[PDB]
Amino acid sequence: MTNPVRWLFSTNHKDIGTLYFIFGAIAGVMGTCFSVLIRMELARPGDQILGGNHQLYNVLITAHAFLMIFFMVMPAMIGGFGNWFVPILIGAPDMAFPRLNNISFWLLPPSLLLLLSSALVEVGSGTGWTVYPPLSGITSHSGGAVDLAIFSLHLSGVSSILGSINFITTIFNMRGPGMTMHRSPLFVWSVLVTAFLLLLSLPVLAGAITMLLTDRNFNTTFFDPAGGGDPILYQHLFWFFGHPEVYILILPGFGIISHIVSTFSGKPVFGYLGMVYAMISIGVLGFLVWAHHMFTVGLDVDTRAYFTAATMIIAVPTGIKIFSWIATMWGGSIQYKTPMLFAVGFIFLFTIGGLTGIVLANSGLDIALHDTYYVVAHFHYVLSMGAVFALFAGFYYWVGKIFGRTYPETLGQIHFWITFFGVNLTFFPMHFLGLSGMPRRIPDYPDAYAGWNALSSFGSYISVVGICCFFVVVTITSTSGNNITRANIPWAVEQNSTTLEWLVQSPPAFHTFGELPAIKETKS
Amino acid sequence: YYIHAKHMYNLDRMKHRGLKMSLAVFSAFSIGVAVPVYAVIFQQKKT
Amino acid sequence: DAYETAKWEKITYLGIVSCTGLAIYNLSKGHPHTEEPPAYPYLHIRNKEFPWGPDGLFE
Amino acid sequence: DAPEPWQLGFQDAATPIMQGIMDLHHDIFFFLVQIAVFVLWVLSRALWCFRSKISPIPQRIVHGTTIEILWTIFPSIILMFIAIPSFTLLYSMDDVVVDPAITIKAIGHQWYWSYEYSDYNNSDEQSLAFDSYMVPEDDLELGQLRLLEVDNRVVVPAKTHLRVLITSADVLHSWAVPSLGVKCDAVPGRLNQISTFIQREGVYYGQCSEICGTNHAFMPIVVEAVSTKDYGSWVSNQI
Amino acid sequence: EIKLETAPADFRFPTTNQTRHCFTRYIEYHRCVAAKGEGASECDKFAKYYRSLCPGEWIDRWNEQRENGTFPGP
Amino acid sequence: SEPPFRPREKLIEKQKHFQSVHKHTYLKGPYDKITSVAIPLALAASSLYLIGRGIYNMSHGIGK
Amino acid sequence: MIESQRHSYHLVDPSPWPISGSLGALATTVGGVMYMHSFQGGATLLSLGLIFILYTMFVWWRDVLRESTLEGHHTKVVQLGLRYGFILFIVSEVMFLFAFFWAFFHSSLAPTVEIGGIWPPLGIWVLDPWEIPFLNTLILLSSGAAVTWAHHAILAGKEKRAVYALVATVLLALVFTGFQGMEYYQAPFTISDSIYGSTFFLATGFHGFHVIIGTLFLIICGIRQYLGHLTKEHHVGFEAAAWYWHFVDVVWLFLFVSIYWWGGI
Amino acid sequence: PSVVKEIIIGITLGLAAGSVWKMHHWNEQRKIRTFYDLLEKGEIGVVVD
Amino acid sequence: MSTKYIVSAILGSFGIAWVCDYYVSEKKIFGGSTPGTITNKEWGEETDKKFQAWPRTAGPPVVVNPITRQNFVVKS
Ligand code: HEA
Ligand code: HEA
Ligand SMILES: [Cu+2]
Ligand SMILES: [Mg+2]
Repeated sequence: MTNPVRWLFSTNHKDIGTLYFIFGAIAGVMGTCFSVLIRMELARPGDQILGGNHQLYNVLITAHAFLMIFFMVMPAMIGGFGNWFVPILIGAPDMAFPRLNNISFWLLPPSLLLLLSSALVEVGSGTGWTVYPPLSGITSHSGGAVDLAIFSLHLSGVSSILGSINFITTIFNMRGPGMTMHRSPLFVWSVLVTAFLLLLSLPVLAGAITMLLTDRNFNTTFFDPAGGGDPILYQHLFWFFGHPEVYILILPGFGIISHIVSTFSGKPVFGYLGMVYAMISIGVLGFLVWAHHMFTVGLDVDTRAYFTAATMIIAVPTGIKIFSWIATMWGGSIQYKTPMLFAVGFIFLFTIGGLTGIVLANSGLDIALHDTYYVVAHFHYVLSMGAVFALFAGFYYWVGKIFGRTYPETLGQIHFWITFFGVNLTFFPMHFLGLSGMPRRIPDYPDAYAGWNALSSFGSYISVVGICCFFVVVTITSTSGNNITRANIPWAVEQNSTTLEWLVQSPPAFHTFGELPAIKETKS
Repeated sequence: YYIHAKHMYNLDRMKHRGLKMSLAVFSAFSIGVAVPVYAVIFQQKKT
Repeated sequence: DAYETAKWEKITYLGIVSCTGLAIYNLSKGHPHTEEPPAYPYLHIRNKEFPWGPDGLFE
Repeated sequence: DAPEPWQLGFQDAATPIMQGIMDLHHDIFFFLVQIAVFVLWVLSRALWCFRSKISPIPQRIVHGTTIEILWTIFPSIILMFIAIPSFTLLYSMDDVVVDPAITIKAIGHQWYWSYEYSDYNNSDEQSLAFDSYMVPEDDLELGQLRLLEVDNRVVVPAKTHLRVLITSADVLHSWAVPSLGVKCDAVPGRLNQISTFIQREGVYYGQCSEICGTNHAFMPIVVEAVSTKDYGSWVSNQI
Repeated sequence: EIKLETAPADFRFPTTNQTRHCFTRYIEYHRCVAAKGEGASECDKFAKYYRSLCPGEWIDRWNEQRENGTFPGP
Repeated sequence: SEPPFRPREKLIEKQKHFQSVHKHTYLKGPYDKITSVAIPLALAASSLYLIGRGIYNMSHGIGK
Repeated sequence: MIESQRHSYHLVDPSPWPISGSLGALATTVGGVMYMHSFQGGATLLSLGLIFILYTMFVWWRDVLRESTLEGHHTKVVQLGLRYGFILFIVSEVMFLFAFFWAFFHSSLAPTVEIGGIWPPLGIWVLDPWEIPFLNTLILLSSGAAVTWAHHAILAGKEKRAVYALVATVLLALVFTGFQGMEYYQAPFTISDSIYGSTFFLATGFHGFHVIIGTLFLIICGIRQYLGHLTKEHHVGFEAAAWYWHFVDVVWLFLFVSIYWWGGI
Repeated sequence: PSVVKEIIIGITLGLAAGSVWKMHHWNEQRKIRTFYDLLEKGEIGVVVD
Repeated sequence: MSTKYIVSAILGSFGIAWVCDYYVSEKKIFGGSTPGTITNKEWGEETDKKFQAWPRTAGPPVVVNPITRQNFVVKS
């Protein structure tokens, strides 16, 4: 009974972080199973394993997208790493508003159950990741699957709003003594900025899908063509959510990568104020462009010109950040452990994804490339590579800390290499097919495109091997009979650390602080 | 209880910890790769 | 200290007096409805019948 | 014009729009391959010359000046250079100085298209209207493609202007033929205008690019560009 | 022998809403039919224009609505 | 200056009572025994059963 | 004691109200779907989940009040943090109603060809924007003035007139919701009408729901002030109520202006 | 280690790669231009028979 | 140290992925089908000979991909 109290009831931001990590792992495995099913269906032209029922294929793509874009990265960046390492790192006791922390995390699993039951009811939700109105209308679906999915989005959105309020008030109020705002590390800063984006944008998505719900069931005419109310309204609202949504899946990745590079280069982050201001500007300019996702729908020329300019301007600060990271490796005394491997892979593959994004940002190029696998390659590199590789880097770097044990090194490097090779083979032919011109979200393709989709299908199985290796790593870590040392790892042994969280204990005791840190603050 | 413990987890103590963690991770993987397959199996079991 | 409380007390009392007068004005109006409009296509649509189908809520 | 096995890059062009698209993508790719190779080179040289066995001393520099402003400014002029052509393409593609010569409505029904070259009829009821169904698997001759061949294709005179009014009747759709470089959305309420002008004869294939219900990707589009005399003969024969 | 001509490029609508172009042409033709009626030349001009522009389903639905007396707009 | 309609020593007695027990926050008081072990518990049990039955019926398309 | 804890922040003790509230939310959502589509268990499940959420929210606020009033765990810093959190919540609600206003405006600046290219659609008898809606604005304005009067009652050390001001405000808010109900019943057009009726009713309904929740917040603060739980120096519940009510009044002002004045023009 | 030398050599390699790609693009553009030039004023037609 | 192990494991991973691919899409241990357009093995033949002269509804046969295939008629 004491263990169920300690888990289902306790506030204890560290324990909520552990629960978030477990949920993130489960959701990730579910999403990868959906991805493998998609790849199995698309391996060869014709009906491969679905044997018809392209409706089920559309359901599969929708469920995969939701599972990994809402239940894998967000519960791992914000809930996973945020909950744990915001108050420990900032130098504070247990987080502000602990009950909000607990309610957000325990809201998530019912949202998962809603999403699966939406994929399971009478026929399914074959409407894509971005639920568009007329297809999700009651004339064309009439199931209830879309209702269940919309409520899933409501629960996830409410949970993330609660978490965002938690993090904003904690950073603004719950800091230590003497610690000015410009001494909180970049992980804390990225979590602050991403929490502001999550607080401001997400309610618009809630309004848009509430409006879709009352269009379906309670028989309004917001997105019914007869009576005004064009679907362009829903496109505008959902994407005004959508782009702040995608500059949230990567900002905690940026923070973690900055920390990893800083701790591996023997030197702190070059151009600290540059990093901070660039990240704030990315947050701000994530809002001023939202229709660069709908160039081919019929906006006038001036809006297209403006959104082109806005996407270029949002491209600049990421360049400042990447060049700053390259600079803060010019010092020396690097050491190629697995977190450094994954940070380096993050930087390289995110560079590739960002350049493709620039290619896509123009108007005419988006006219030619809208809804083709060029876009799929763009956001699979960016999102998958960036977010997931930052996730793995953080996971190694701080499983040095959570459980108290340490992974075996050869298996860590083996997993990095397997996953890198597989997931970089399986997504570049997407670029080539998108240039050729195949439309996105199709179960069958003309015979011409069958050349590469056999090769890309060869890439998913390598990534499955990589994930299985990763779980072998996690189990051998949780049963490794050899605790944290100096020969194994040189991080936690530091008697002097740039970040506060390495000089505490193997796991934090229960309050993470017998007594709060101080700051000398000279010039008496 | 272990609020007043030197380590929040103190994972070493439990009974050999090996079978327990192995089953834990394997059941996590089973729940991760069972429901997604089961949804497709049920949909084909339907019309 | 208390002058502010007195002043907002006075203006809230003024507000409720004016509001009660205006309520007396608005009530006692018969409110006779005009004729129903011709059934334009965009009026009285039924995409999916209500659970309490035949007539909308509040009717 | 048609998709090719093991193909790299765009298909062939039959529209000044598509020429502009190819040129713009090539300029963008030139600038961005420069960017990517430079970044990869600097990252590699930073990782390799400081690899824990040459420089075991961190060297401790944290504040930088007159180089931060340099990588803030130089990407800006790079963006200016790669946004000079895009704006020119937009504002030279929008203008339609010439009058369109025909008008081809393309109503995007649920899982099949329809067309009406309505500008030939003396009455109000429209003549020359048909449906564009995908040919099933067993209804093919030995040559045609799979799920991309259509009954009663779109016919269009070549080397003369067009104006296609995309719209839908059931749900969202998109008229998308890549060889012409034409992609636009048919939203059930609006009537989007596309002005195109083919330059050579032959057939061009394309598909739907938007999630319609279940037979998505089985809702293809075929446009023939034929000589004006033959187009006249065909229309007079179809009336 | 065929005509090979259609509606011109109107200065008022440089955007991509020939939905407005459709409605405008329809209203002008019916303003003809109401006021002039015997301006057969100019009003056949307007008729040819909206026939070229408006899709058949829209034209038929609007004609039936106009007969029924439930045609929104002028 | 007027205390609001209570002696304010009843509140002090209640403060003494609450600070003079050795339990968690949500179990203090005799009211909370009944409340926070019977009402939410049975209520959540019934909610869980109805949720399960509803998901089952919706998935199987029975009991319209 | 603080001298052993060494920091003035708040450390709460475990409570199952997070998980219980989440279960209530799942009950409410599945009941909502099962009532939206005709099913046997729909209405009862939806009602049960809704009362579950109400109950968990009640015990949660009861627990917070119990801690902070009798245990005395609130120090100055957590007192400030509560204000921070509630301002953030108000910002979120502002963005939500902004999304709704955007829906209205995008549907009403350039009306489509299919409602005549005009606004309001022909055959929708717009309310005179001056008979009932003006009275509702006056009622909410007087309610805001009364809330300010209550705040200056609490601050000035006069802790008796605070209940008088709060009860006056609750009466005005009830009058407002009654007149909104009368407007709904006497509406010359329903929700299933054109985009005009649809957006009007959705926006106005959510505004009225926010009025209900703000009113009940004010009722809670009134009961607390009658019981003596609030003091001149240490009161956050009342400050939250005042800010929320000012939010509701401002949203109503924007709503009245845009919809009732412009839409009828 | 010389920072300016490394940045100079990086810019030079970037320009070399861009020049190679631009030569490719120029050859492709010339092919398209000569094809259409002939298609108007040359033996080349497009219909087989 | 471990480059032997890492490279060996990468090659083993490629082997396992190949085996799974061969069982799941070449022999279909999970039920499925193959198009009639690929098993005939003479369809591509006619597809290429038809890129030489693609049939048309109104007019003589006409070519496709004229540039990227360098196939086109002469003076006539
Ligand atoms: C989180 C984002 C994310 C991720 C990671 C992935 C991962 C993958 N995706 Fe997904 N995908 C999307 C988001 C994502 N996808 C979105 C948004 C769409 C759009 C849907 C639509 O357009 O409607 C899409 C669509 C999409 C399609 C097109 C569907 C269609 O066109 O019909 C395809 C095609 O194969 C595809 C393939 C893959 C593959 C092979 C992977 C592989 O990379 C599998 C992932 C591999 C991993 C390495 C990640 C798993 C990691 C773990 C499980 C460990 C977790 C660790 C802890 C948390 C501790 N994706
Ligand atoms: C995951 C987060 C993420 C990130 C970081 C980005 C990055 C960018 N994206 Fe991405 N995008 C998505 C998420 C993301 N995107 C998603 C999910 C989709 C699919 C949506 C859908 O299904 O419809 C999509 C698709 C998408 C589209 C097409 C949508 C459609 O037409 O189909 C566009 C075009 O406007 C676009 C724009 C951009 C731009 C301009 C950037 C830029 O910010 C990229 C910036 C990065 C750099 C450019 C690299 C670093 C810069 C340098 C090293 C300096 C040198 C560079 C210059 C010279 C400036 N994105
Ligand atoms: Cu975007
Ligand atoms: Mg599109």
